[PDB]
Amino acid sequence: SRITNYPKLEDANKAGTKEGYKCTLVLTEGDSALSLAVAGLAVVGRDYYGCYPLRGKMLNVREASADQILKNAEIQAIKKIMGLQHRKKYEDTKSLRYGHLMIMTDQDHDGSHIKGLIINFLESSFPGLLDIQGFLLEFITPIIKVSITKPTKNTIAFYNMPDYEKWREEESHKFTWKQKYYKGLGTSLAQEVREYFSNLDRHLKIFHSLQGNDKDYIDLAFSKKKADDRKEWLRQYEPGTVLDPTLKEIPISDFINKELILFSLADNIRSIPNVLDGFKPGQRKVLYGCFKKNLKSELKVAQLAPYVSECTAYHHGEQSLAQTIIGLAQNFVGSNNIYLLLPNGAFGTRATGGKDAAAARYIYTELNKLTRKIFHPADDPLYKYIQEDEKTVEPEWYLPILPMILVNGAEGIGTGWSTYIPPFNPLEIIKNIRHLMNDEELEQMHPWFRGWTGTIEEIEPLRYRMYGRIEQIGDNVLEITELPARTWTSTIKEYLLLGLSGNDKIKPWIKDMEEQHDDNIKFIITLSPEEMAKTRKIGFYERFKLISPISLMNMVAFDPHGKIKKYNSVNEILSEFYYVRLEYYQKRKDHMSERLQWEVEKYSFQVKFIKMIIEKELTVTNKPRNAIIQELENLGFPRFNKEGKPYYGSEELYGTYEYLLGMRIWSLTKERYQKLLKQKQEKETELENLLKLSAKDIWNTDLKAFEVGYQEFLQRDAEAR
DNA sequence: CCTACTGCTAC
DNA sequence: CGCGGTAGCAGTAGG
Ligand SMILES: [Zn+2]
Ligand SMILES: [Zn+2]
Ligand SMILES: [Zn+2]
Ligand SMILES: [Zn+2]
Ligand SMILES: [Zn+2]
Ligand SMILES: [Zn+2]
Ligand SMILES: [Zn+2]
Ligand SMILES: [Zn+2]
Repeated sequence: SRITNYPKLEDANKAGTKEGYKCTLVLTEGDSALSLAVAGLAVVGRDYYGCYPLRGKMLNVREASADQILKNAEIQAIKKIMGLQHRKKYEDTKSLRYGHLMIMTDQDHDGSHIKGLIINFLESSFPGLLDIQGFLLEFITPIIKVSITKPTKNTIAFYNMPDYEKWREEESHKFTWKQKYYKGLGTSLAQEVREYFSNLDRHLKIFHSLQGNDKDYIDLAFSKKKADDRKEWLRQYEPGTVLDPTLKEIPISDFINKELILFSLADNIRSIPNVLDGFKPGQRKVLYGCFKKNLKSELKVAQLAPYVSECTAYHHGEQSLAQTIIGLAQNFVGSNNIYLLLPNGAFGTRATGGKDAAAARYIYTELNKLTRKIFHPADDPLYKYIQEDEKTVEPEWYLPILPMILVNGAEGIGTGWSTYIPPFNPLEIIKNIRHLMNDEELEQMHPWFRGWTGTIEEIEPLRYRMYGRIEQIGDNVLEITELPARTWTSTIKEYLLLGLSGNDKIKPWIKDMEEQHDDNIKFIITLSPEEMAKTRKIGFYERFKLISPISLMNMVAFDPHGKIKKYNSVNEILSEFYYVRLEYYQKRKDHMSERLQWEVEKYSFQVKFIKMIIEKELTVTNKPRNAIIQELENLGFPRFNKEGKPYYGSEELYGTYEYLLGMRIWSLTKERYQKLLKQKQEKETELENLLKLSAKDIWNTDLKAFEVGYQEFLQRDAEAR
């Protein structure tokens, strides 16, 4: 008997047949994975192998209504292809279309989450299913394919971050090599795939049947009731703890604690921002790229996203990066207090919360002139730029002149941990910064939204109410001129439209409604004298959904040391930022002076070089460079490397005399020599002025420069709305 | 009273 | 030119 319902299904020839227990079903992650699976069929035969693609992250069958599960075509597709049912407890795979189930995921963190979801799905749906030894299978592929180029040619395959990281630190320096990041399951070429299958028993591992504490760890990972537990489960995790590679048998208990947990950690990392710059890895990459390129002139989002992705080693779909770019630009009421990128297009409106934005290919963006005032360029050389893909990418964090996290706030959903942080008035933030500066007591801050005209009151510490505005403009006629921030027009629109035409369960309570929105909100509502009184008893704000709460009881973020932390007060966040920022201001000056001193040396020896040649004391014309090099050292000339660091001792380590002989012949002309002297003089002056400033003098300098730019920003923003 | 939903980066 | 599904957490409003 054959299946019909599912076309993409490459059903094994002997599936469901007397050899069902022998057949294996390969569940792929995506069609990129599927392509590989069907390509492997040409090697292992269709008789005992079949494959079916999983569309997306799988449904979590825990805490799901039988209706939701039944509605999920994906889950139903598997039950039908495997010939699976609930009743009783599985004893043998004899009653099934297939006798084995193999999981083919990218082998990335999200791929691990897919596996866990499948496992969770099998363990939950089908009692005794995972009891059967050798039922669940896992196909694995390499994470990093290293290629040794110059020294002794051999390719290495690492199946996890740690293995490759222990090599990268303890072996890599000994070779000239290149690392390719093997994501997809859809890119791998066939020349090295036909080998994957010729010897698959090593690319094949088997999940050990359920043992003690296996079911408990699954529940710990996928039980919608154990959020708090995971938090600790992540705290307990010890770096370096990782599954043995090539072992060929996996206990489920330590597949979760050694592989899946890796995803959870990465999940939080990307979903929850850092306290210092209020950025998530994605956002931080975008700005880094925008810094790398000169984004003073606009380019379309569909082009920026791939660009940023390429130069920051972004390992995830570009689509996810493009949306991030959109989110960073969006300038409607209820979105960023300060948008670091300009919405040069239909970047979405307040109506649907930016969801009505145009495709990335229609819109354009660029750096807000104020962005570089916030993230000062002089700080760039200070940060620690993450090493990834044998190549430097974005920093661990940026250090804004003011807590940006407080300016814009943040929201995210990871594993075990969650976050919310509302926006705050930058003017208040700078005020408290001046207070921290002046050894003064901080003033308490309340949530603030750019261009918003509603009112906010504090109920309890960490709790606020947010009111819109409803006014009676006529007998039986009300007018809504403002909604609670983050309350989109379409939400109230549908609600009003509901009361106007009534509903199956609720009787109509609205006589008429209109929309007259301009650069503001304007709902003109008409009520019968009967409803007017009824609304007075319920409250006009309460019955029109013009009241929304704001909770500061879940302000979570990574601290300066990369450790996830929950903040109990707004000032605590600002305080932790301040001291880290102050430290980097002194650190900024110390770096600038060092750099400036080097430049001065560079300029001075360049002048001496030209000067001597003009006297005719030194001659470069002819004379083997070997002989010229000796002359220079013997005259006291120091070598310079690409960074700009001098060497007086006698390669990047030592430097070269390229800063002299590398100059254009132009530099010998008097007009160039004069320009050179002016430059040297300007650098000496820069060094003198710098040494006359304290870390706070410099910080205060940036702050006032920001205040001036911020004022213009507020104008341009109010102008464009 | 439990449910369902919203938000957001990723699949 | 566009639509849809899923994870994960905290809290709020709906049936
Ligand atoms: Zn994938
Ligand atoms: Zn992937
Ligand atoms: Zn191999
Ligand atoms: Zn065993
Ligand atoms: Zn990631
Ligand atoms: Zn990487
Ligand atoms: Zn610290
Ligand atoms: Zn969609």
